[PDB]
Amino acid sequence: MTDRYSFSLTTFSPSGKLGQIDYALTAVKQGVTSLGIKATNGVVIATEKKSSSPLAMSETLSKVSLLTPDIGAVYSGMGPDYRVLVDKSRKVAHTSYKRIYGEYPPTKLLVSEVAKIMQEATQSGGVRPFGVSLLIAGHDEFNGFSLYQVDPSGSYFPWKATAIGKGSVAAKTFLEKRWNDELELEDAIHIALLTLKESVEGEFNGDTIELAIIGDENPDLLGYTGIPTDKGPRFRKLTSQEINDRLEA
Amino acid sequence: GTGYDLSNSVFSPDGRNFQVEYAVKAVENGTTSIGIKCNDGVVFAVEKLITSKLLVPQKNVKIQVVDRHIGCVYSGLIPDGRHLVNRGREEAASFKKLYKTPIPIPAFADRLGQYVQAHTLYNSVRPFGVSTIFGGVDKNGAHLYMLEPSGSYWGYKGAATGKGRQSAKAELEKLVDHHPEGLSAREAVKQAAKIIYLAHEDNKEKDFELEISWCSLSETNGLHKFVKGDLLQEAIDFAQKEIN
Amino acid sequence: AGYDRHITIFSPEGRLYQVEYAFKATNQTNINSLAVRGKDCTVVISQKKVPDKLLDPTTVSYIFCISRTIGMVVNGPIPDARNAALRAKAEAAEFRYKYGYDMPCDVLAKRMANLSQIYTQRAYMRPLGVILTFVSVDEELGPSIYKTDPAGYYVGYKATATGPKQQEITTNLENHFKKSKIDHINEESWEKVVEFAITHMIDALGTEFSKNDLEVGVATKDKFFTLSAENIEERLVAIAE
Amino acid sequence: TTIVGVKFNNGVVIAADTRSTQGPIVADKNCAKLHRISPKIWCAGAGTAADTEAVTQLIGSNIELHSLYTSREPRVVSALQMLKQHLFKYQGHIGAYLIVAGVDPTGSHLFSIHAHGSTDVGYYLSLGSGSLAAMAVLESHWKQDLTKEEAIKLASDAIQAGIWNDLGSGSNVDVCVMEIGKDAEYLRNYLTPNVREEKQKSYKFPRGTTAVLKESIVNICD
Amino acid sequence: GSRRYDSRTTIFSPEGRLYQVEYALESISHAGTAIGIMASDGIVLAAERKVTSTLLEQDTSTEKLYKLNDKIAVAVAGLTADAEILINTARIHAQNYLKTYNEDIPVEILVRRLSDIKQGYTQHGGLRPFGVSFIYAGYDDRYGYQLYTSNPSGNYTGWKAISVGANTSAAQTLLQMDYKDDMKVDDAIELALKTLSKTTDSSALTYDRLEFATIRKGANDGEVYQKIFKPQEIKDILVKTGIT
Amino acid sequence: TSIMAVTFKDGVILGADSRTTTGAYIANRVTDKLTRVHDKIWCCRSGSAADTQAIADIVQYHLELYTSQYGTPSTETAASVFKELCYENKDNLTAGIIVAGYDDKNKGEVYTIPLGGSVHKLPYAIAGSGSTFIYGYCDKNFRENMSKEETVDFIKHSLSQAIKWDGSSGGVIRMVVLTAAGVERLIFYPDEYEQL
Amino acid sequence: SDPSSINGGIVVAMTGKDCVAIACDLRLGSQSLGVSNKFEKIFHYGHVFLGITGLATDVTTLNEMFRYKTNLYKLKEERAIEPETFTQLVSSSLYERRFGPYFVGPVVAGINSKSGKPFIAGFDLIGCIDEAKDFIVSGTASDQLFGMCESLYEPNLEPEDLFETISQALLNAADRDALSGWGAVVYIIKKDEVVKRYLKMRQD
Amino acid sequence: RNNYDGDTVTFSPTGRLFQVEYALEAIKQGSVTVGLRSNTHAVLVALKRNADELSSYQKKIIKCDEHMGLSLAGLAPDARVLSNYLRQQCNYSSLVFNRKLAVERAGHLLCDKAQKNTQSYGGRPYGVGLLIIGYDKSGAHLLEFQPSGNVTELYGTAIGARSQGAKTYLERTLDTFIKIDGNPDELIKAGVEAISQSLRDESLTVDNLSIAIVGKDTPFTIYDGEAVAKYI
Ligand SMILES: COc1cc(/C=C/CCCN2CCCN(CCC/C=C/c3cc(OC)c(OC)c(OC)c3)CC2)cc(OC)c1OC
Ligand SMILES: COc1cc(/C=C/CCCN2CCCN(CCC/C=C/c3cc(OC)c(OC)c(OC)c3)CC2)cc(OC)c1OC
Repeated sequence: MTDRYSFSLTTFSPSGKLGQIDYALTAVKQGVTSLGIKATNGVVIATEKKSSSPLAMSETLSKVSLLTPDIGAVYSGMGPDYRVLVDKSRKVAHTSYKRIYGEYPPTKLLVSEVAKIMQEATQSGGVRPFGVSLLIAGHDEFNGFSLYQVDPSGSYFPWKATAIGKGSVAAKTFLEKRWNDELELEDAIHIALLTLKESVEGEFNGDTIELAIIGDENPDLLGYTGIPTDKGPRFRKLTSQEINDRLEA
Repeated sequence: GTGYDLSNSVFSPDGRNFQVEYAVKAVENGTTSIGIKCNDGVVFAVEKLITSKLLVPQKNVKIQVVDRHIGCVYSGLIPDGRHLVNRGREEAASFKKLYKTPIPIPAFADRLGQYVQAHTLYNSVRPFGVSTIFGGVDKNGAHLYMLEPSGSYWGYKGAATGKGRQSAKAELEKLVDHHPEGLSAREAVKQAAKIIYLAHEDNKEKDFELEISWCSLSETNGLHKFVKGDLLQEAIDFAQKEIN
Repeated sequence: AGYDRHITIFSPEGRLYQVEYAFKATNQTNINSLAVRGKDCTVVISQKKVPDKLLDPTTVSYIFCISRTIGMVVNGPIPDARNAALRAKAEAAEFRYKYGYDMPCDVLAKRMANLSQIYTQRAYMRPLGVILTFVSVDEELGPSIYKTDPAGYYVGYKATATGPKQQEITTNLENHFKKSKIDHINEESWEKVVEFAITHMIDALGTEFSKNDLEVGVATKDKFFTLSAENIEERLVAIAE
Repeated sequence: TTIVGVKFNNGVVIAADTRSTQGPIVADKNCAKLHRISPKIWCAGAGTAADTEAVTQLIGSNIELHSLYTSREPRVVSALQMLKQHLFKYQGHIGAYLIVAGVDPTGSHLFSIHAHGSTDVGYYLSLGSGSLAAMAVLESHWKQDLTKEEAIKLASDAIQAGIWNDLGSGSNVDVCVMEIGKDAEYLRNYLTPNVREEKQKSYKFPRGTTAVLKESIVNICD
Repeated sequence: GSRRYDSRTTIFSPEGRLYQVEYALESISHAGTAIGIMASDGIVLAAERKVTSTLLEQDTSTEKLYKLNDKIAVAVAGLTADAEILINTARIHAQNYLKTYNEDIPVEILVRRLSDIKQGYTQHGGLRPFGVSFIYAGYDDRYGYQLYTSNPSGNYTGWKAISVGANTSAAQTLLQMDYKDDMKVDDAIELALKTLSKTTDSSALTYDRLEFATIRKGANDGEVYQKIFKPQEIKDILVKTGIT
Repeated sequence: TSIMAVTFKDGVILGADSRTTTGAYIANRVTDKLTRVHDKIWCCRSGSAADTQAIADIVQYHLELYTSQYGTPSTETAASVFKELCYENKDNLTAGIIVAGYDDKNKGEVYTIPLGGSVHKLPYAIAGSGSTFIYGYCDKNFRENMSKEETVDFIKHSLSQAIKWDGSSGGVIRMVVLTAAGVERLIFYPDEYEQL
Repeated sequence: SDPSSINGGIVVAMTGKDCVAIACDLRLGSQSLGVSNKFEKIFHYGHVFLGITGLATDVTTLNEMFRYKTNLYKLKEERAIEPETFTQLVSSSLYERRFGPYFVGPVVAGINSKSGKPFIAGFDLIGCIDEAKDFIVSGTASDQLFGMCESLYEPNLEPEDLFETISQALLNAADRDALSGWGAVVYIIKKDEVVKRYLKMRQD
Repeated sequence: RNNYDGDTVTFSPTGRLFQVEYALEAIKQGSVTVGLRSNTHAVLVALKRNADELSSYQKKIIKCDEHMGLSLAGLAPDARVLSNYLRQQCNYSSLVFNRKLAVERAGHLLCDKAQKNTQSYGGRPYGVGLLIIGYDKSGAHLLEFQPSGNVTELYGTAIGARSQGAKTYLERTLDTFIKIDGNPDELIKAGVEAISQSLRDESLTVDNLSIAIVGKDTPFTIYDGEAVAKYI
């Protein structure tokens, strides 16, 4: 182990482009579609589980990850970059927030921490950037519900709703048309389901798509009763059944 | 495009590592050396090219011992081979130190194997320009191994490498056929001297000096020892009878 | 063209050539393996080829016993295969020490996948030219097959195969499960689950095997083990009916 | 401080008293000494209270991350191995004395861990300055195959042994029950046998009774 | 070796220019323009957003105006995430100075420090420079109201008015035309709006493409208020100043 | 505490009382001092419980890693990992350990590792605080190649005397039998060994 | 020799109906020698009030440190820190120095701006949290303070009353401690406003 | 164009290390030096090379211990580094084990030390060749060291410019000088002879001649100037 690569691998080109950030974004463009939508009483996040063999068990691979009990992520791009990124993001929510304030971070701050991790990989010695874009959805007490997109550059922005990956321009367009500020969480799941139907080729059921919400508190997911201040996680991933049920619609 | 063969850890588009393959060319340009696994031990022999009458016999020893029970011999870039033995020695000491029992041969093989492999992982180093034939007797009997610059190694009934290696393999293949029951320690040395002699023809324009060593349960108490004096000359004379 | 073809940085199309090229290194052994799940066991079978009469046939293996409960089969050149095993072995012991329980198959896989992915992101290191297939009867999950590649991907398989002739075996198995409607080989005996796996191996590959041509690993409840030539022979007899 | 843990047929219960002391002074007459490591693994602590809190929240956090990473429910045997290896590192300078109880997919568990890093396993355990009173009661009334309700009674009484008989223990009884197929049940002030009696007077002062030199409203907001 | 892959981010061109700094500056010209204008009774910061969608949440958005401290704000042009890391650093430096001296850090000191980190990347490290240019609006008791800018090179300068990013020369010419020292804040507000609508490569200036902040006194306190404008407050001034 | 390991014809048996004490207070009366570091390699622990649990945990880890690389470790090797940890950390350990195990090549083996980090291969080994009282007894009663029943009795009697005299010992007598047949756990209660 | 006893001083906090109060003495001394009569031990960060007793150089350092930290908090979070969150920040900060601690006894008081509920807490010098709902005491007259509080305190006192109560608790307890006194300040705290009064007391 | 010679980490497709081979070239340009041995002694004769006619002739012989020394041909700062490192290894053998380092073992150390410089990025091989003479517990010894890492034991050899003259002269003289036991001056005469078979134009001066002798009851000693006159 003699890492001699202590110089940037992203450098400015004469035009002013960051080559490796662009190519990274290009890898994101090629990845499967995922989307998020914000209602008044929740946020939904959706994506297509594209099975790489029917011999593969797709329940062994969630594409939607819990970060804190009030925050979930979904991505489009390279999987193993997302996997790693989720681990690191769970840990900074502890090391840099939980272990200091006894609370989990608010959506913006965890996002910002994620952004920082990604920014570092577009500047530090001997690394390429990440080739994912994440949509991060969440709730907190003073900010309420939010939904953030974070790009390989480390840049992030809040959305009323948006999509990333293949049919990001189509889906985005479809979302502006159906989005108002009076949407209920149940309406946004419906919209997300539709938006996904477009970019999905083959079978479209509760086994080929993946949905999660940041909604109300689920004390049935807490695991203990006693403290009346702890009400349970607002993140909930949906089952095959709940997806299929909403499909009769 | 092109230039996949300039840096050490680079996969070519067909999934190969050209620098390793180049290192192998340095092995092939080496003198030939072999190992014969008998029924209770292993013999090691090697070709020592006599460039001039100025050399001293038999004072340029190539076979090396690791710990007390392991013989190593190699073909190719020699200083690379010593560097590898050095690492084998530290590794075998470290093993004995902690586990008390002297290192078993497969354990020891893997130690060099992981370390050779390691030099095919970064562009900060080059692979080892040597193939190494080594072995001895552990608690589980006799073991013979050969180790390539890629980190590849396997157990052998007999092994050869370097210049005269294909004559040698044909010779070892023959013995493997006629003796499916086992070669004896004393026979394996005589036979080993023949094969070096035979393999010397790829190099016939220079004179050669012979080296043999054995680790044998019944002939050396499982300790690695060199063939010297009478026993050596007895095997030289056997060789010079079989070439006529 | 470019250096973007020599190290693990993005090409303008957003791809990593070194990753793709490493996937090619996996095949240069021309060894095929499949894995299958029984009721309470898990079987890997891989081709054994000893091209040289001078080799010791007992030393030629691409099945590794990682822990008491985890076996790993490797499609790729042995130097990289051994490097990976050594890690997994080291990584699974440490796990146990730190956390007081045996490392789960899926988890060791997630670990090795993460190490793999860092090689795709850091320039000083090359990926390894191997595809790793992990098997066990997990104490919480039941029989498990988990595979990782040099991209850093990892998946849960109901059955799987790997090698040059991978696609043959794969479709063969896809078809068997399409009729079966169950995600495993409905058999209580691990030796009838080995026989099954040697059978479908035979069809897809269109070839016959002697006892020296296969390698077999079995993973039961709290044991993973490899069959000898003779335990294999015993299956090879019983199949020929 | 008195803390106990009792195994019963389908789970495990831990109990503690609610008294925090600084020397001979009672600083909190209702301290919660039952800590959460994971939702179904709980802890009672005795020793330096900053340490018992510090160590359960740390191992608590690592346990959560391990859980998310392996996608498995946390195991007691893990919180044990992690606690004890942290404690051992610090040669007892981390003065945490701990009874760790929980249910996981392998069953129900009860351990004690000492500041120096030694661990014990049993069906009933106690620690604290009330350790002895409590263990006398447990040695007197324990049997195998306790019902849930029996094991609460037992653990509850043992704490009372320390509340009454030990000067270092006092006030209320906190209990947590974790049963194999159910949510951990946490009973804050399960028992409150120590209510203060009504004062013989009210000590409200007539307003103006305090002598003041200066007033000034304070600027909260910039 | 690995030497071949090094772009050498930190060397001179034969003109004595820093390749990467110039290339970074070229990157910054593609970023939404920001304006700082300093009046007798305060400072104005206006900037146009690169990112626009009807679905972009703007109540909770920020890419241009950041608070460093209660006396100092900064307007950004370039890599948002590159600016984010420099910003954080600068917040810490302001607090470190406060902890040390028990006074709020004077604007220039905070600017020099941040500029000096920037310059460091241009002389050692082999790392790409930060793709960021800042305008700093601030107030201390030595120099009153102040404007400064810094760019990837490490250079900073002081200004009565200035702009960074896209169409800077246009903007630098339009400001230099109509700026006077007697400018009041309500005046400076208008001029910065006027300049942005005459530079924008977009159809017009809507409230949703704008970030806007003012550092003044509250007429009652002799104290320093930093007001960042909400979307509805920005729309107010667009109707007001007559851009509807 | 009182601990011993004795070799016999068919293998080796480890024994121990079950009392750990903090001063005069019996902190634990059902302690398990017989500790598995491998399938057929066990140890008797005495000294600091923390030091001694931690050492065993590390040795368990080492031999497990050994096993996956080089197959089954010798009893002698288990003893070596122990000695190495105890000797090189002699300033910060209070551990006295008897290592015992079974091979088919080697049969039963016993190594004692005392406070030194010295290591000693013995036909039998006593240790712990209760051990002093039975030095004479055991020297008069150990015979080599005893039967399993003989050996279980030799340990029963010795340990009942050690428990009788040493107040640091007591509770139950635990044994672990290591033979080719495998691994057998035995227990003996007060009412049984007291009246011997 | 005892770092928590070189400088002297006390802090008491109290919760009443829709209010909280926090008080401290003004003394700073070196052992027997009275140095300053103006050393206050109650600081605030936004609407969170923190009282510190103990070694004076640490009281100072800790205040500077919590200013620094609550500044970066407001900057990143865009809101003022709440009492419960702060209390956690104090605890984790003191524990950072577990084997070389700051020689102080901190006390937090305030009103949650969202939940409205009054809040007080106390800690030892390494961060263990006293989570009491009635009163928290700290310093060299912490014993006297306990005795006075247990008697004088009744719950749900209106601000005007709670002021009388907390002042009398502080005053008499400081008069039974050689190392405390020389003046006093009381903060009455509500959601709307915070009043600060300096008490008159014997100057010996 | 050669793509395979820009550092030592790179093998050529024929399996060669060009950077090592370019180092060897420095030696072959260095001034000639000759070593030879009987069963009792071992002599180093070296032709020193001046720059101008106003310059000193550069010292080609270095003592490493009382029983061992070398001559250098090539990049001399490197010979300083290697001879220095060998001085230490001799020292260490004497201090720790009270034992004179066997000549054969000095060779091993130099070899392993040279090899490391042929396998790592940023490094560069040694640009010097060495002739090692010593008398240890196994009698007289002569070693030749090349920066490749190769060390070989011989009765005689020469390295540097025109070395082949001496080299062949030694091959014919072999059976003659191998018998010069007990007479150093006869062993040196043979050594100073041989070095003349590499003398193209200039002849041995009392200023360009350098000579070292070691053996049975003779510690390594260096003769230059007046002391060397009697052999020329
Ligand atoms: C030198 O070698 C020896 C050492 C010993 C052992 C001496 C002392 C034993 C160890 N301990 C001493 C006693 C103290 N201890 C603490 C256990 C639990 C503390 C309960 C507790 C009490 C409190 O109030 C005081 C608490 O509130 C602060 C609290 O926190 C919640 C917890 C455990 C450890 C005994 C020996 O034989 C006779 C001996 O041989 C010569
Ligand atoms: C069974 O578990 C336990 C283990 C232990 C701990 C056992 C360790 C004993 C510690 N030592 C006793 C053994 C002996 N010892 C040193 C010997 C003293 C003689 C002084 C001496 C000094 C020298 O230094 C110069 C010598 O060299 C010349 C020398 O010549 C032999 C002798 C010191 C240390 C204690 C227990 O409680 C009672 C216990 O019961 C639960």
